[PDB]
Amino acid sequence: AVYYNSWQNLLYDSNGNIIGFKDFVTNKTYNIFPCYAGRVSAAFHQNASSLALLYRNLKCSYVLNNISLTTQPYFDSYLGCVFNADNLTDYSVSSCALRMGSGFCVDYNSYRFVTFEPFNVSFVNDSIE
Amino acid sequence: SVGGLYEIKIPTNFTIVGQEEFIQTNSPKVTIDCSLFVCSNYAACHDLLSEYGTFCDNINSILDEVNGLLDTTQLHVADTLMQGVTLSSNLNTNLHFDVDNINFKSLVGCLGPHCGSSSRSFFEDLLFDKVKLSDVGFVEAYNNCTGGSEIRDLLCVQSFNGIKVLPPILSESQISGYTTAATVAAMFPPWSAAAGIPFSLNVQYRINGLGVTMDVLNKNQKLIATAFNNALLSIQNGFSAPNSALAKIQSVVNSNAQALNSLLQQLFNKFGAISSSLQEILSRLDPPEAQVQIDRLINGRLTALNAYVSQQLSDISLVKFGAALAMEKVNECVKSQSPRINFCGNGNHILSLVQNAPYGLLFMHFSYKPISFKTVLVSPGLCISGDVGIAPKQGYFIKHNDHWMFTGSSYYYPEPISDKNVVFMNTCSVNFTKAPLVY
Amino acid sequence: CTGGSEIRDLLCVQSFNGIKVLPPILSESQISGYTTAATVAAMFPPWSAAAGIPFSLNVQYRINGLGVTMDVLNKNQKLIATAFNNALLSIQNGFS
Amino acid sequence: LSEYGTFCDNINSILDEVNGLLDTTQLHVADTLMQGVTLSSNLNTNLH
Amino acid sequence: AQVQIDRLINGRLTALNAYVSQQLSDISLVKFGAALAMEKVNECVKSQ
Amino acid sequence: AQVQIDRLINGRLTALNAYVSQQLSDISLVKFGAALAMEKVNECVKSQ
Amino acid sequence: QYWVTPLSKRQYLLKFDNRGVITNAVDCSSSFFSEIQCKTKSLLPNTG
Amino acid sequence: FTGYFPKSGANFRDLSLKGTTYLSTLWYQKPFLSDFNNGIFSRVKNTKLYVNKTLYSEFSTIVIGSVFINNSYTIVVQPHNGVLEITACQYTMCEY
Ligand SMILES: CC(=O)N[C@H]1[C@H]([C@H](O)[C@H](O)COC(C)=O)O[C@@](O[C@H](CO)[C@@H](O)[C@@H]2O[C@@](O)(C(=O)O)C[C@H](O)[C@H]2NC(C)=O)(C(=O)O)C[C@@H]1O
Ligand SMILES: *[C@@H]1O[C@H](CO)[C@@H](O[C@@H]2O[C@H](CO)[C@@H](O)[C@H](O)[C@H]2NC(C)=O)[C@H](O)[C@H]1NC(C)=O
Ligand SMILES: *[C@@H]1O[C@H](CO)[C@@H](O[C@@H]2O[C@H](CO)[C@@H](O)[C@H](O)[C@H]2NC(C)=O)[C@H](O)[C@H]1NC(C)=O
Ligand SMILES: *[C@@H]1O[C@H](CO)[C@@H](O[C@@H]2O[C@H](CO)[C@@H](O)[C@H](O)[C@H]2NC(C)=O)[C@H](O)[C@H]1NC(C)=O
Ligand SMILES: *[C@@H]1O[C@H](CO)[C@@H](O)[C@H](O)[C@H]1NC(C)=O
Ligand SMILES: *[C@@H]1O[C@H](CO)[C@@H](O)[C@H](O)[C@H]1NC(C)=O
Ligand SMILES: *[C@@H]1O[C@H](CO)[C@@H](O)[C@H](O)[C@H]1NC(C)=O
Ligand SMILES: *[C@@H]1O[C@H](CO)[C@@H](O)[C@H](O)[C@H]1NC(C)=O
Ligand SMILES: *[C@@H]1O[C@H](CO)[C@@H](O)[C@H](O)[C@H]1NC(C)=O
Repeated sequence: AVYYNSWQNLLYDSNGNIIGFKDFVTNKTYNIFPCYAGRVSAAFHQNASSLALLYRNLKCSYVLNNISLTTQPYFDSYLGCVFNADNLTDYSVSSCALRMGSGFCVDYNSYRFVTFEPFNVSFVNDSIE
Repeated sequence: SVGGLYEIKIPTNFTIVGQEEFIQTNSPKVTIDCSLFVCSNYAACHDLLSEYGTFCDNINSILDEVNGLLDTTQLHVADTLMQGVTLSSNLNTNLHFDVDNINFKSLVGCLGPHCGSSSRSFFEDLLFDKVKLSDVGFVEAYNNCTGGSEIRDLLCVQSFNGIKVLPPILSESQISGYTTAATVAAMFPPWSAAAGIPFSLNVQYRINGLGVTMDVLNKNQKLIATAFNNALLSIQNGFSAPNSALAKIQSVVNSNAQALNSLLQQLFNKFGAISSSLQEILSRLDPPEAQVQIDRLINGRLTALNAYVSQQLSDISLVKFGAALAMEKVNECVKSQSPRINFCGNGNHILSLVQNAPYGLLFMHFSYKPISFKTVLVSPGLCISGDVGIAPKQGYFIKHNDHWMFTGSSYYYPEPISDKNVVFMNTCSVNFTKAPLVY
Repeated sequence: CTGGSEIRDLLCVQSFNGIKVLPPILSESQISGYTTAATVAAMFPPWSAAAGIPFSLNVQYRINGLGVTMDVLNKNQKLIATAFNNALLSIQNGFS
Repeated sequence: LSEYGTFCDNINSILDEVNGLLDTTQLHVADTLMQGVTLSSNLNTNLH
Repeated sequence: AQVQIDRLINGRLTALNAYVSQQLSDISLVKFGAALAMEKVNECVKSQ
Repeated sequence: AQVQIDRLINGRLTALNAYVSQQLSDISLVKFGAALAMEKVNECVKSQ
Repeated sequence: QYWVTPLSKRQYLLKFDNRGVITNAVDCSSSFFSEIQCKTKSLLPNTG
Repeated sequence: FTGYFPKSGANFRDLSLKGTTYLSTLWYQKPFLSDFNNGIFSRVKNTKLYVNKTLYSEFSTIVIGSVFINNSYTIVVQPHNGVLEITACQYTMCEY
């Protein structure tokens, strides 16, 4: 940074929060960012002995390296990292009790991350012309 | 009235005008974590917030019910778009995009699951690229919160404070697929969304029902088709300039961003306490007085959440009303033409079409617009033969070449009087022009 | 509120305490002009708010559509018009 | 009251939005009343 | 005096919040009634 | 005792305002549902 | 030239550029336009 | 931000006085001798003079105090051509 004059050592936002500073000893400048905070979207089925967890908008590398390690299988879905559910987006269901958003569903037999397609066209093989 | 005739301006030429109408059928699904919003990470606040008990359970429950109402509403809108849609498996939108000189290439996206999420029309692409915070926009913005970027996205600050917008249960790509299916259902057999007849014939019969003779319609078919796709092009080009429908779409995103930012600003209100920061209170005071200051912040933040939840309940009630209106417009303007005059936009409504839009549906209403007029003398009825009364059907009686003839009320084309364009009466009403020489 | 009136209007107390009713963007006189225009649009040519036909004929065709033969309906035109204006007078007198 | 922050700004903003909805609604009602209305310039209140 | 004035500020702000919530709810009914009135104009006065 | 009872009164009254605001919203939805039911009676049951 | 003016405890809207320099300022209670600028926290308020 | 700021739209007063030999006794009374109250904001012209084309900076010295007697501290802000000498001392101030 180049905005600190001789008498300045703290950077403030419009709300009065400290968002950056210049160290008085080393003169090195740093930006301050809030630590990650969020929720876990857990999908549960009454017949299951476990949960399907969705860390919304988080990559699985980020969850395992910076939130918590786990032994459950995982994959990067469109909605975020999904734990304890098989990636089966090529499969579809017309009814869904665990709707995760953006046309995605959690289906329990294990849990399956499946596309949600509540409506489809009635097809006929008649000529178009 | 001179004699038994009145002066009326009857159209001598016409065009088709297209009108946009955005109806909001959905809104961003805002979720608050009441515990994380009120108390952040601070154990001294969480201990006190537990003594307010069910206030956070009520905030969470009311927003979960509100989001459930939005999800149910989106499913009802999608069910309405796909209701009765039957398509041929031989339909390939890459080759099949125009019929009877009417072009729907811009209104129709790729059809079938082989495309994946690419089932969005050129019209919908052009309408979605002007709105940053759509469902995919929110997902991409929240994905970037842990990307290590120096940019302080306001959505990232809101989400870290427990304020996050969840994606709708059906993606806007699925809804665009449903609007695409509803649109092609009008262009090809079995025409399941166009009264079971070809689209050009449905447009012709709808224009004829306004009081236009079929003789000019079946000879000006090229002019009608060109006026129709020109009206569609006018609608598409209207989004490149300040537009009321695009402004209405952007108002949904702007009002939501303003409400969420206003809710986040409550975390910086002191509410009469020494500071709005829990860290400053806990670093200045011991538990006997820190609890007093923290209680002031808890009451202020919970009051702000009750106010936001009351505003959200009111806004979602307006969205349910708008979604009910959009479902009614789909059923009574696109899939069919209900006998309601100004329901499907203003003017002489011919037909309507629907396209997906961020948080709603965009309807294109096509109307019969007169270009030039001829002032003529009309008779609303005639007394003929043995005092038998006749009234014109969707038209007027005209003295053309000193002989009584009929013309449609919406297009000047004098044609012979017959049982096809007349309502008979055994007795003629007073003031009906006397014409013993007719029929 | 600024007049030399001895009567304490409750609205003046409310306005001085910050609570005030602002007038609508369109005056009720403008809306009355619009309802007047909508009403005369049914009486005279081109009958733009009466399906493009005279008001009496629109009343007659509307009554015929209920299952009333056109014969008694056009022979009793003055009785129908007097019944219509008597109904309108009854609505006006009902406000008293 | 200045130490309460945005409380009065929120109250003014919500009432301004409510009044904007009432104004927009009145314009829509007026547009609906006047839609498609064509009158002759020969109309006179004192004769017709 | 600050303690007493603070109790009045909290009561008066709570009252304004309650009034604003009621006003939003009532304007929703006004919008519904205006929609019904526009529909009645279009489908009972301008046409049948 | 007055201080402790004032905390309970403010909490109980705040919760009563929240319940009243929720009830107003729910009854507005019931009015919309009843209007739809009257339309269905008139246009599906008594006539088509 | 030695121009002097009295100081007083006043609320000001201070605008800082991308390099931290105060480029513009508004004395909030000086005039009606200054009150609009401070209310909207901007030098050029929207048309309204 | 709330701080010690000038009132916008108020009037600045040019209190600078230049003399050659004579000093008017009226220059040392009201309104020149002004009340301090909370404080003052000064906009000072740097009178850039030249001797043998060499630049020299001059401007009026300001004194801030109460009674200006050696029983009291008087603050003095005085320029010395690029050096701003600021002192606060029990000065025995002159009458003029
Ligand atoms: C506060 C004020 O009003 N200040 C002005 C000052 C006074 O009115 C004057 O001092 C008062 O006097 C009393 C109290 O008796 O007058 C000045 O202007 C003079 C003419 O008015 C100036 O030209 C001088 O003229 C000479 O004839 C002379 O001796 O006055 C010769 C001298 O060499 C020359 N000074 C030079 C060369 O700078 C000045 O300077 O003094 C300009 C100042 O802005
Ligand atoms: C950190 O930055 C400050 C400010 O530039 C440095 O302080 C200056 O140091 C020089 C050399 O001793 C002095 O001539 C200046 O007068 C100092 N300025 C001030 C404001 O104190 C300081 O030396 C730097 N320290 C490091 C470790 O980089
Ligand atoms: C999750 O499953 C889907 C569906 O099988 C994967 O997407 C397919 O990936 C293959 C390559 O391995 C492509 O050829 C297909 O075209 C993709 N299909 C679709 C519908 O996109 C997806 O890659 C899987 N993701 C993970 C992280 O396992
Ligand atoms: C009548 O049928 C013909 C033949 O199917 C149609 O002609 C095609 O029209 C498209 C435009 O929609 C042209 O691009 C093609 O080149 C035409 N093909 C041929 C073989 O002529 C015509 O559109 C139909 N017209 C109507 C009004 O039904
Ligand atoms: C869950 O278990 C019950 C009882 O065995 C059964 O009726 C139901 O069909 C099961 N559903 C699923 C998804 O397994
Ligand atoms: C819609 O999809 C489901 C699941 O693939 C299928 O059972 C159903 O038969 C489909 N609809 C039609 C009309 O065939
Ligand atoms: C359409 O499907 C039916 C039923 O399977 C079959 O009898 C018919 O031959 C098919 N026609 C074509 C053109 O595929
Ligand atoms: C109708 O109007 C268009 C546009 O002005 C014109 O090109 C066309 O020739 C007109 N046709 C008739 C019959 O006047
Ligand atoms: C997300 O981050 C990438 C990489 O910095 C950037 O290209 C993209 O525009 C960002 N999108 C959003 C919505 O923030």
